[PDB]
Order: sequence, then C-alpha cells, then structure tokens
Amino acid sequence: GPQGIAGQRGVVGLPG
Amino acid sequence: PPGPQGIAGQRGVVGL
Amino acid sequence: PGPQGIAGQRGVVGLP
Repeated sequence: GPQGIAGQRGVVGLPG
Repeated sequence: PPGPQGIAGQRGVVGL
Repeated sequence: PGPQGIAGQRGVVGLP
C-alpha cells in the first residue's frame, strides 16, 4: 500500500 | 489507510 | 497500513 500525506511546510529562512 | 501524515518541516537557511 | 508520510518541505531563505 502507499505511504502517508506529505509533512507540513517548514518555517521560512532568515535574512541577515 | 496509507500513512497518517509525514513529520513537519524544519526552518529555511539563514542570511549570508 | 502505509508507512508514514514524506517529511515536510523547508521554508524559503532570506538575503544579503
């Protein structure tokens, strides 16, 4: 059988 | 069901 | 069942 739904979007990267 | 849900994403890369 | 979901996709980088 297939695998689970893809994980939640990760939080944005920082600037300087 | 397949899987429930994948693990949440971690942060993006920081500044330079 | 299925195994777990694919991991969450990381967020978007900053800048100089």
